[PDB]
Amino acid sequence: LLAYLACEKENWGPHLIVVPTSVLLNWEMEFKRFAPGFKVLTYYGSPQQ
DNA sequence: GACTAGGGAGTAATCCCCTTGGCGGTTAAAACGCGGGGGACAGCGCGTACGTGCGTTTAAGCGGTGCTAGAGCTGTCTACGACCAATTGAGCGGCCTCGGCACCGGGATTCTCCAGGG
Repeated sequence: LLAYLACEKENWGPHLIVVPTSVLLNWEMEFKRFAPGFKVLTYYGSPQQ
């Protein structure tokens, strides 16, 4: 769905994926193996980083 | 005068929202440990600034005096302050905003360390 929105429409602005903690890595890998044309951010890991 | 009709209280069933405990998940603050280095402190030397003895004087205590202007108490009155309430407005009790505060980001600016040569 997001890939279709990014291809058919010129809008691929910052979207949010709210997920449980356990799948936090899996999602960023889910379209790493799959469509990699997006820039993914992972938010976790102490205040510093 | 005998019995009739209707509605809010008495009795009761419904709802249902409100919390008592325990337990798991997850982030943040607290807890612990090492390399190394800068702060604490000894050993010491000294000089010069006081610690101390003695001469030679001004000065507080001494001893007394003659009063002098400010301080305590005696009437005495009278201007004023603590005694009811009508008031009626100065101001507080409860609610509704939008704005300054909360707080984080991009950047310019600034504060600090080093391994070398200069």
